[PDB]
Amino acid sequence: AGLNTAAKAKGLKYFGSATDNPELTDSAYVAQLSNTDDFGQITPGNSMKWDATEPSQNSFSFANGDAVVNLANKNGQLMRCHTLVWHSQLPNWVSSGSWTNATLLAAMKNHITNVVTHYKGKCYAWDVVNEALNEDGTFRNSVFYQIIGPAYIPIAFATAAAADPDVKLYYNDYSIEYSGAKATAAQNIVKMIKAYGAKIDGVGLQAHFIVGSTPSQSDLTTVLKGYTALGVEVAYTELDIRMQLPSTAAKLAQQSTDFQGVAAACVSTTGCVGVTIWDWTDKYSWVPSVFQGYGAPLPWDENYVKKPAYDGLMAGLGA
Ligand SMILES: *[C@@H]1O[C@H](CO)[C@@H](O[C@@H]2O[C@H](CO)[C@@H](O[C@@H]3O[C@H](CO[C@H]4O[C@H](CO)[C@@H](O)[C@H](O)[C@@H]4O)[C@@H](O)[C@H](O[C@H]4O[C@H](CO[C@H]5O[C@H](CO)[C@@H](O)[C@H](O)[C@@H]5O)[C@@H](O)[C@H](O)[C@@H]4O[C@H]4O[C@H](CO)[C@@H](O)[C@H](O)[C@@H]4O)[C@@H]3O)[C@H](O)[C@H]2NC(C)=O)[C@H](O)[C@H]1NC(C)=O
Repeated sequence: AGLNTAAKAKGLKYFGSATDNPELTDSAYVAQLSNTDDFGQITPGNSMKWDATEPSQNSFSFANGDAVVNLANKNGQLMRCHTLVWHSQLPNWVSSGSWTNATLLAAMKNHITNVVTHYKGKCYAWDVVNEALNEDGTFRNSVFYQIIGPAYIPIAFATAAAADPDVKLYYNDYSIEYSGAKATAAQNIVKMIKAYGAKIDGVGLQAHFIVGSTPSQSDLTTVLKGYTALGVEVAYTELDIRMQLPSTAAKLAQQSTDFQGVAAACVSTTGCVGVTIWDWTDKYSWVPSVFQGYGAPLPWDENYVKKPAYDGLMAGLGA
């Protein structure tokens, strides 16, 4: 019994967790990350991003990404590979370049081909393009969008497909999990990629939610079905539910209800293949350093002890 065994019993492919290389030297941490009752899938939190894999142009660095793949491979866990094209965690040579459409397109395609070719056969899915939308659903004015225009999105997908025809190609974003301008625009990215004749298999819903402000199970399910109706699969890719500190029994209970609704929405949607939490212990959560006054976002606490959210997840997975 555990999150992943429970998820597979309801026809999900996995329940999984992100991690990061610095944490792999923590033996108690790695023992629980390697617990396949709870985790059947791993995402590298940083070591397959552009700054990590191509720190100088045409100079590729795969050791840290390969370390996470090797752990998943030893444990029998699926990989989600993350992420090819993103405005954040670009190396200096991308962000500082004097580019034409032609020279940035060649550099983007070369990044994708090299990284996807290296990981061919290793990934369940790639987050091909990450966070291409503004909160109003217009295109984020990244260097890719400014220099190439909207075509950079389907071109990224087509370039990934050519290098690895089998991996599921996902568009990944946050604040697309509930009805609004951004979710509508994420549907429209699915439609645009297919209009270009390029392949998109999945929508990745980050699910960085807030305790007591989490969308209802019903609102989440409506949005999941809105994507699956377009002939793609879906997954919750980076689930965490950040609480206004300090922690209280009431906030931990609300967090449990919030997590339970996310898992239950996925279980209720044919085509929702799985849930990945953005790491699993509060000790290593990205949240407190980014969201002032927020924290304690995960189903285990900073001592690797289960919080009520672990039970809420198990209930939402119908265990
Ligand atoms: C850098 O270099 C690259 C590589 O050379 C350049 O790539 C080109 O980029 C073009 C877009 O900038 C892209 O055009 C698109 O092609 C796809 C696929 O079209 C083919 O297949 C379809 C379907 O079978 C067929 O109908 C076509 O005839 C083609 O055979 C189209 O889906 C796209 O269509 C959308 O956009 C056009 C153009 O929209 C702009 O201009 C209009 C009118 O002036 C304006 O109203 C609009 O707001 C835009 O400013 C529309 O006319 C279409 O109706 C489509 O619009 C829908 O979809 C958009 C999203 O894609 C929505 O934003 C829009 O509201 C609406 O819902 C489009 O024609 C080329 O395929 C691509 N070429 C290659 C070789 O990859 C790149 O431009 C260049 N960048 C720069 C900055 O120079």
